[PDB]
Amino acid sequence: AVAPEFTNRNPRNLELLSVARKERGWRTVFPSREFWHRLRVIRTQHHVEALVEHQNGKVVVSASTREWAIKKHNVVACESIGRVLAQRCLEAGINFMVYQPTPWEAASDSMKRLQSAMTEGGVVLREPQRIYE
Amino acid sequence: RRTPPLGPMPNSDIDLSNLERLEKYRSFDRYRRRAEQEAQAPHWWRTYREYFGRTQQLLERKQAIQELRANVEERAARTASVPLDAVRAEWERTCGPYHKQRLAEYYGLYRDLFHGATFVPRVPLHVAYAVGEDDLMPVYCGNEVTPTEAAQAPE
Amino acid sequence: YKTKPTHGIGKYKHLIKAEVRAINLGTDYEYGVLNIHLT
Amino acid sequence: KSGGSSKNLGGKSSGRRQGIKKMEGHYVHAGNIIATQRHFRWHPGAHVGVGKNKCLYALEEGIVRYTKEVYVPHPRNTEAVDLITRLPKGAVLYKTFVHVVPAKPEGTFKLVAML
Amino acid sequence: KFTRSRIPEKVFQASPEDHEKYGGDPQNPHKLHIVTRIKSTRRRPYWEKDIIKMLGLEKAHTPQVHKNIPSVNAKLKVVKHLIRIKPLKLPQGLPAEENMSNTCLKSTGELVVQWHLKPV
Amino acid sequence: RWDDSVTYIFHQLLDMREPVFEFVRPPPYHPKQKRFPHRQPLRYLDRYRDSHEPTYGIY
RNA sequence: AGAGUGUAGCUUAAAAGCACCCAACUUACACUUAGGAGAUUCAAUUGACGCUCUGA
RNA sequence: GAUAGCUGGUUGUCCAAGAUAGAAUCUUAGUUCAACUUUAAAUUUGCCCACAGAACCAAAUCCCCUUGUAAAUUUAACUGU
Ligand SMILES: [Mg+2]
Ligand SMILES: [Mg+2]
Ligand SMILES: [Mg+2]
Ligand SMILES: [Mg+2]
Ligand SMILES: [Mg+2]
Ligand SMILES: [Mg+2]
Ligand SMILES: [Mg+2]
Repeated sequence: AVAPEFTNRNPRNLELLSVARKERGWRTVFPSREFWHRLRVIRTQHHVEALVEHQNGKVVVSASTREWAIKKHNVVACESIGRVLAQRCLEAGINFMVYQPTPWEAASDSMKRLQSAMTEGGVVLREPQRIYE
Repeated sequence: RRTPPLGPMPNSDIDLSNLERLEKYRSFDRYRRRAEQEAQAPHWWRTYREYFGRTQQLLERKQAIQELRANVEERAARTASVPLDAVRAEWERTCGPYHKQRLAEYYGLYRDLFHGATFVPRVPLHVAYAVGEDDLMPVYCGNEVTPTEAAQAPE
Repeated sequence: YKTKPTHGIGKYKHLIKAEVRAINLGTDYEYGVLNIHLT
Repeated sequence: KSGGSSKNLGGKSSGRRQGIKKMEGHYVHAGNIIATQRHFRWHPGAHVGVGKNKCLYALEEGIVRYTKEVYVPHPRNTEAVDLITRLPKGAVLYKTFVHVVPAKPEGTFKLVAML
Repeated sequence: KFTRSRIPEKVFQASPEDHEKYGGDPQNPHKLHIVTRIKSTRRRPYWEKDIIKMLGLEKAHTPQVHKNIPSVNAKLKVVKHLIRIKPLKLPQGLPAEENMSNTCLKSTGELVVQWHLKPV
Repeated sequence: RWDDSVTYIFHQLLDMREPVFEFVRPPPYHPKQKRFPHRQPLRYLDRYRDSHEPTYGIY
């Protein structure tokens, strides 16, 4: 009572199984497309944004100050956005991301506190390699 | 052999002799935003997306709440509390569906379950498996629940 | 390419005027390079 | 005859053979060289590696495809950053990339045994 | 360098004057041509010789029919300066199973099915 | 995901041999074996053997 | 006083992005780090109030 | 009967296929490889192919399905250019 070959269509299956092929190219171009869940952090005037896009460009989880919710109650806002994003990615299933900021941006205190909060929430930013063979 | 261009080529409407009178990019974030906006365009030749492609009262209340929170000062900005239960309640009561629809589209629920015809969830939902009196295992949109914990009907 | 309709899609040399000495016209309605010493 | 006989020697080099090896629409395998040439001609795109001679080589079994995407190099290249900053507002480089549309999947869930 | 001579699009564009001069018409055009080589293959490039060999025109002054399609159209245009083209208009119906032994080509393209040997 | 409760259910309230999978990858390419590799190393013949063990015809 | 405009300096989504400024690197301008600021003049498109042309 | 990149010649009938990018060489009057050509055989794609695809400092060219066709790859030979 079983088919000769199984067929799964869940796009997240291969993404979490550490087998989904990445974009090995894009070496000379920045940022690199070799990832599974890129964590893009946008900093604008009066507001801050932190997205978690996909290779195809579909936003899965994100948090913004314009959410008529977190706006109530600027490193504090960045830390709050990071904590909310970590909690949402945890309760949604995401647990691995890749952050590729710029040197002048990586050497900032805001990004340092953001990474600290993300690590405290329980989310690693390394993304294990793709198992071959 | 030389053929004419079908559509307007890029960098053609700003190729004036007064290049010094222009803005001239002095940073990299602006150039990155411009490149992103350009990539987010249909284009008539090619692209990477070819083969792999009531309110007034609420606004016034929000403004008053923001003004009150700003005047309450807090002094700990120079490093604050910022609770999470209130934020979670607001998200579940306000724009919960906004993110639930995105999650469903990313997981392929509307195109697979309903075979298209996307919608927005109106009334919220809460489900949590009972591993005894406590603790309880919550079933959030996309949580990793084990078959063992799901050995009984949830609440 | 040259024959393809996408010719000159990456022409950026003309967008940069690569390379002030004694350049004071003064003929028409123009003022040469000025200097203001803040004593 | 002096000073103009054949002092301008040295010009005796053969062809280096540097061009396209797999045009668009060809079924290229993983590991075949797509093209070899000096100076970054076709920048790396999706599923396209780069060796030491600024060449290209397919990484996955698929059909080669070329497009025109925006150029945003790494901040390491100070020359590229300077050239970009030297451009006006509405300015785009639009370089020639290389893509490899994959055909076969990475694997299949086959039936092992019935226990 | 003598490259492969190409032809633009403005050449093959029948005008009302051309239609009035000849007998052809745009609406409901013919379906087959009457190819007949009237020039030798020598003194011509090698690609033209290959095209002539593919079209099957070894013996000059011999009739031949080919499909009136863009591919065959270009194949003919490639050697247009070495072949005679004429339409194959059938006054009566196409050659049926009974009209296959008594046939004739006749000049000016007129395939007759009741080919006899008697005067009118 | 997989767990022991799945096996318990299968063997209790299903009564049928549960299936097992492994996600097999496609086989290697290996182009047409040339008669004279010329510039290929000694490992060329190793890519077309079944399998390593000493196989002898008839003697 | 007849007519016109009506989200901060700019953009139509009607509460956002640019734009702006003090502190540090900057001889100096800048890229940056850390901070600051802002609109719907009112009635359930409708009439009146900042401003624009008419010896007023 | 020395050798000799060299002059000369190398015996009857008829049929068929049958013209070469270049490199090395104490080398350009000679030799090898490559390329052209011949024989027997196993394989299937060989050519003009259509949208398109192929760069910052003019005739053009490469891949190219339907379409004309029947030609092409390899194996084993070896003289000839
Ligand atoms: Mg030279
Ligand atoms: Mg002798
Ligand atoms: Mg000699
Ligand atoms: Mg002699
Ligand atoms: Mg004799
Ligand atoms: Mg002969
Ligand atoms: Mg020597």
